[PDB]
Amino acid sequence: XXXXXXXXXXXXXXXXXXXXXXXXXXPRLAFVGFLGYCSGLIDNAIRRRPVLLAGLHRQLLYITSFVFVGYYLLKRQDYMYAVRDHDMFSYIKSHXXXXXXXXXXXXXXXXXXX
Amino acid sequence: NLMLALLTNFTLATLLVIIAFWLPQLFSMKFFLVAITFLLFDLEIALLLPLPWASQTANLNTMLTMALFLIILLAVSLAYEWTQKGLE
Amino acid sequence: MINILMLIIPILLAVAFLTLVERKVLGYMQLRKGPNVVGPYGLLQPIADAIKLFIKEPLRPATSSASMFILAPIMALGLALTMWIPLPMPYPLINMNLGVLFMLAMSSLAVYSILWSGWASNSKYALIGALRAVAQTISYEVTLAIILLSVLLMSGSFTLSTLITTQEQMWLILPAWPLAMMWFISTLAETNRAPFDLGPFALFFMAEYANIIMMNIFTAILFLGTSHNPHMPELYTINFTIKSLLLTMSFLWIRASYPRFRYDQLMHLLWKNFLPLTLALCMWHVSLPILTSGIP
Amino acid sequence: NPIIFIIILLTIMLGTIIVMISSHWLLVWIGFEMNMLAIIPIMMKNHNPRATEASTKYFLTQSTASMLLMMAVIINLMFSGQWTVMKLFNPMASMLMTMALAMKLGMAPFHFWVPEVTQGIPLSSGLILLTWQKLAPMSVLYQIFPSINLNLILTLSVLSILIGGWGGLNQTQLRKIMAYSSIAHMGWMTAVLPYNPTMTLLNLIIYIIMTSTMFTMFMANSTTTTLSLSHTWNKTPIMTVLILATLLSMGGLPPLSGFMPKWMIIQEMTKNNSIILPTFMAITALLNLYFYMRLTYSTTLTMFPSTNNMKMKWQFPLMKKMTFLPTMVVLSTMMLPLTPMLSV
Amino acid sequence: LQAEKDRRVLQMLRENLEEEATVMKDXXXXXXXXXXXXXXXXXXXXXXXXXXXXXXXXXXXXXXXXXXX
Amino acid sequence: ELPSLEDLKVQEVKVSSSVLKAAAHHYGAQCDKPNKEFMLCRWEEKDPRRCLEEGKLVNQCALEFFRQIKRHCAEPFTEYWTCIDYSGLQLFRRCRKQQAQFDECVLDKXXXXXXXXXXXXXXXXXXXXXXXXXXXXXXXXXXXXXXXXXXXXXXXXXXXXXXX
Amino acid sequence: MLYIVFILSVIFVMGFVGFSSKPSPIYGGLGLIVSGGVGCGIVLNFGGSFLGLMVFLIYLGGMMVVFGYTTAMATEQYPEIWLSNKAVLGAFVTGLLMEFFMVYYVLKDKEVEVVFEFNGLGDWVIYDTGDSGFFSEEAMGIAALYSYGTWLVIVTGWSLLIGVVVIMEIT
Amino acid sequence: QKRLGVDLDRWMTIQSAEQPHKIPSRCHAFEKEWIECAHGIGSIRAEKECKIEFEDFRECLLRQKTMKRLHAIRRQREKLIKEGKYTPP
Amino acid sequence: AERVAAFLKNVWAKEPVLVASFAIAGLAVILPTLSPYTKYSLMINXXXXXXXXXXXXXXXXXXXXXXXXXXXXXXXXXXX
Amino acid sequence: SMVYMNIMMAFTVSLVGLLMYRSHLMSSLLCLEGMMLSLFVMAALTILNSHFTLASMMPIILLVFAACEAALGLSLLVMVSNTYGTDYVQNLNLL
Repeated sequence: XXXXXXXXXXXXXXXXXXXXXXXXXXPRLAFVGFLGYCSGLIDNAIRRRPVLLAGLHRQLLYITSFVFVGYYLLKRQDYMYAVRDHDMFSYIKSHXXXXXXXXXXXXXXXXXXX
Repeated sequence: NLMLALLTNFTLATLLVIIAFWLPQLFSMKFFLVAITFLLFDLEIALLLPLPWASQTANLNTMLTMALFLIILLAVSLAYEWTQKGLE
Repeated sequence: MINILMLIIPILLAVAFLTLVERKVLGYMQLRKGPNVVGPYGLLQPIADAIKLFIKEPLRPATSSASMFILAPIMALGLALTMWIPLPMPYPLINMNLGVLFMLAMSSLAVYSILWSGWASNSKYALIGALRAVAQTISYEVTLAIILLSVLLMSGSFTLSTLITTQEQMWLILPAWPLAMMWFISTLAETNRAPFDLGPFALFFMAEYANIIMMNIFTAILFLGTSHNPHMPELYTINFTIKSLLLTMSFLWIRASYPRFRYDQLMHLLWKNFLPLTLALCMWHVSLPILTSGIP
Repeated sequence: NPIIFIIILLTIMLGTIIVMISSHWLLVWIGFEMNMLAIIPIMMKNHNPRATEASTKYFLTQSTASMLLMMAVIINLMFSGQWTVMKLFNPMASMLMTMALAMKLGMAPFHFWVPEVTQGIPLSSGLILLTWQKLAPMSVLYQIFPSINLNLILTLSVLSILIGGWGGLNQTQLRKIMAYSSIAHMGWMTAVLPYNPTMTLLNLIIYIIMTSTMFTMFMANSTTTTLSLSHTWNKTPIMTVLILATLLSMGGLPPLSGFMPKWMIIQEMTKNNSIILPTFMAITALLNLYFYMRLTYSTTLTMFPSTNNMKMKWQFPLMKKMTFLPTMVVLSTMMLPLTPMLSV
Repeated sequence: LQAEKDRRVLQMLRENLEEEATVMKDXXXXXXXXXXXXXXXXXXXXXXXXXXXXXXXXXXXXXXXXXXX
Repeated sequence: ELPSLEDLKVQEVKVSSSVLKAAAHHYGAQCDKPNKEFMLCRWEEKDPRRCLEEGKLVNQCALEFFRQIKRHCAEPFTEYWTCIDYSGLQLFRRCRKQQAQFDECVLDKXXXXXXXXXXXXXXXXXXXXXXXXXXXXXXXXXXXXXXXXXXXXXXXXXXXXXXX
Repeated sequence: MLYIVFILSVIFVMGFVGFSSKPSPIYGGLGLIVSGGVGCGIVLNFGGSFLGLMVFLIYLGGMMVVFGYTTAMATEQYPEIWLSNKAVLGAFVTGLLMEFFMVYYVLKDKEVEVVFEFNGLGDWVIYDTGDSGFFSEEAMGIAALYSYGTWLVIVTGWSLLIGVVVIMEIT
Repeated sequence: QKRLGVDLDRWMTIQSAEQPHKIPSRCHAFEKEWIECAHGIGSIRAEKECKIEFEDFRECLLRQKTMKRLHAIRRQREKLIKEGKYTPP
Repeated sequence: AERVAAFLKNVWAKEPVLVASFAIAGLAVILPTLSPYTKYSLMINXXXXXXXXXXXXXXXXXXXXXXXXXXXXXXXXXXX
Repeated sequence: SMVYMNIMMAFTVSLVGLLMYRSHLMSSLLCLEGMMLSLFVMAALTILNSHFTLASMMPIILLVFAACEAALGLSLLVMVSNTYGTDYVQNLNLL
């Protein structure tokens, strides 16, 4: 859902629903953490400094900033996908007539030659 | 009538021109900065115009902080006019 | 509706008979005798100036651009005479829903009278001096709006009839002591030729001197009053005219006594010096009805 | 321009907040005018004969545009009554409203000012502001995306990539190429508005970051293709790798972050049974790539721009986020698959 | 306030008699359930109407800002 | 529309000319029960077609008020009426000296009562008439409240996108 | 005699023709005094004591007076007759005929329109307002207040601070 | 709004609100109907249930339904030239 | 004093009108907060009715009586 | 309804005036004033006839901002006459 109906408008993270549990040491977090390290490699390409890998130790600021913002950004990702599924399952339960079930068949299909 | 009152003054004013007309037979761009500041101040005056006619039903404590606020910024605009305006 | 003609014809006579006052009262200031030969005390001269300029005096225009030059005196005389309508007096002719807003509006449109005259001349020589004359009027209209509001915020709405009723025991000169000093100076900016100076040319005299009486009357409403008396219209009519005449003497006082302030230093008296002073008093006049109960 | 320049820049920042947090139709008109009075001084700055022409062209094409918006505001008083920025209600009001928004975002019949205004800025800092100003009227379109007739919104999207895809071909001025890169990307902006409101704002997140990285790479002064040509051999060679990476992402290419908006634009459109329109979007996207392809030949090829004058001293520009944001602009394909939901 | 509403009923009754006199033969206008689709609250109505006949009374009643006696 | 009868309500409406009614504020104190009940009916039910019966009593009580002043102490009432119309719209200014002649004659009767300050909104109900609470204009709630379920989502397995 | 506002609306358009046409900024400037002053009557007739006079104070006695300076500062070229110029007279005659042809259709009540809305007569229904309010009457009778709209006061003050600072920096 | 206001409120935008004085709007009787109908999410998004209440609200501001009605009466009164016509006022 | 006593007599000597622009406008902000008189003016502004007062139905109500003069509600009588 | 029919026609004339140019540049800024003048009449009448009380302040705010564009854009006009001889739409260098 795009427009809020049950969720509170303008939230820092969620706060209305907190129970979901965020991912711990996820493969998704590692890629954002890799980009934080990658940003601390190409910064020495702009301002000409000796060695991209073994240069200035202000790289720790670049890794942490990508992790801290990324953790909050992925927390919203797990939240928004949950709400999207929650409203989907509630739509089937309340209406029932919109959904139809079919199982087990013996229907003929056209066979291809050559 | 307001329409009858206004038109009588103009029609008598036009008649005085014809008397003299028919009867006898035989650069610097520094001025612009003054003109602009007139317009920008008068709009702050336009916002400060309702004060004697507005303050009758509304709460005074909510208005007091907001009424002075426009005049303060009207002085800040004049404070920017002190940091070299020119020879004018 | 006959009263409109009883507020143009005696008013045009008042602008005419000013020529006596403007050089006899000004005369005794300069120890010279004014009008004396023409009439018994020179009373025949004001009407004699009308016969001289209107009928016999011909025209020699610089270019005459179709509609203009023969349109600027209509705007000059028309706006000066329409200012008499919203005036409270003992009783006003067709009283407006809001009084002083009509007064400030027709004075701000009276700037055009000196604007179209600058466009009438084809030469660049005249228009630079013409725009300088606009600057004398346009700048002082900023403060004129501020000092008006401070008097209104003390007591009464925009209606001019309510301004007479609020002055029952004491004048508004005493509570508005620095503001009353401002109206003596700010009014002189509108082509009075006392702090600064720049056929159809004769018609401008009939319009410019008309505004002088207009500012004298308008100061005698905002600051003077003494008594109202609705039952007796006789007592108010005589007492109002004497108060206005005393302010007319002060208008001719500045013209004789004091030299011109320079155009550059006119923008040092105002803007640099007056605008911080007027707004500080405006700040004071916002707090006054809140500090002590004073709402119409 | 001392301390007060930051205050002038702050009023553009605060101006968009008025547009962002709004319920009244006259409040956004105030919000647009907060930008009008605050961009013009930065458009001038040094005062140039080219700057005077650009600022007047920027004013007249945009002030008249916002005046058309105020008509639609007043029709919302004549019809439907209420002063709310929820729905447009009247079809008569929407015709003047969408065209007023097209004067700032749609661009297909209102592009004319862009290549002259963007070129007319004497400074690199003014180039960022025009790519940041486009955020403001997008907030309006996100509020009133229903009721507005789709027949004359999608024409503003289809034609814009056509004129954007041809309008950069005969241009050597570096500011002019980026001016038509706006119109080309604005077609993708005015296409997701009828088909699912989400990812339309993420299109801005990809675009604004990608464009802000571009002009900050041009902090080492360059205004033409030949002036950006002398950069690999005479100037910093490692810097041109990041210019290459950002330009490749500007066009639709999968291993880069710039392909990730182009995913959902077609995906949400195909869900609404439309195939003939997204096909035309993909073919015209090739024309966009060609400008960046020729501009990557200043970074890849030799091109012989050696010159007698050589720089030895180290360059120190402003560079606010010219190190953190290009890393997101080069690679975010694996980083942002589920991030579509996070924005809206 | 009662004097306002007493006049509004009397002005409508004169309008109802004029509608019955004018519409008789060709037009199929019955004038029932009023102009409103809801027909439960009923607004001012005679603010715009106020009887079409006699212009001398209509000009003084509508215009108040003009002249202003 | 269904309009009221041609006979309507109140025979011979209003006493005489204006300002006369504005001169006496004693109309607030004496005869208030018909005025307040009409006021209570009209704000609850906005239609003039329903609460016209209470308005019939208002105009009838209006004649009862003016007749009492015309019978006893008519000389101070006529002199006060000439004072208020000679001036513009002062109402109480420059007429307070002639107001002293008024009320003093009325004080002999039980009719005299001063307003002093303000009404401060008085609440009184006795007649009620059908109570009247819900009428307004609306007929239906329209589709009622929208269906919304709350259970709290657990985790939701697998993302919708191609990359998972 | 019957109409009050409808006559003033014709003069309003009459002054506006010298804007689509190009009669120089001198004669074109004169149009805003004619259309503005008559335009106040359109506002004033339905009410609005304060708002009706604001056009005289700002639009007429402030806006166009500053425009009086700029005509002398830039492009003066000594004022010329707006009849001798080519295409100017053609734009003026076509401008009036778009509105004056509609004036002929006002007779017999109904008039043809490009818009879907019908015009009819509307003489007594032109105002479409009852007495209602008495003491402190009219919606425009208390038009402006600093209360409730506190946010609007701050931004207007902020925008007027920008104008003074910016225009000083350009010159 | 793309970003909503929290805690502090700065609105007074919609029709039928806490007015400056005690004086109410001209269409306030019809204004209340549109607010009470579209307070739920599934009413204006559907735009089928509130069709009757909106048309009565549209009748208040424009007065188009009353204008066409008064047009027919005024034309027929003009049509009765040299014929029987009602006159009392 | 380095700024209190030093930058006072110089301000009175050079540009003397600028003293009044800060003193009068400054005290215009200070006075309406500290002085105990502003609270009285707010009460009379709310007490004076602009429109007619509404009548409520009586069903167990305190400090509410008839239109005649009686001890009910607030009713302002502050200072004569 | 009836009064709105004329001022909407007056709005279209002022709209074309913005879009029309012959030599002079001053007409556009004069038309910007006229456009805001025509919008001022349209806004006032809708609030005055159909009462709002709170919303009657909105055209007063609109009156202030109308002058802001007609001064800050008007200031740019003088800058053209400093670089060039006189203001002309015909006199432009940008391509």
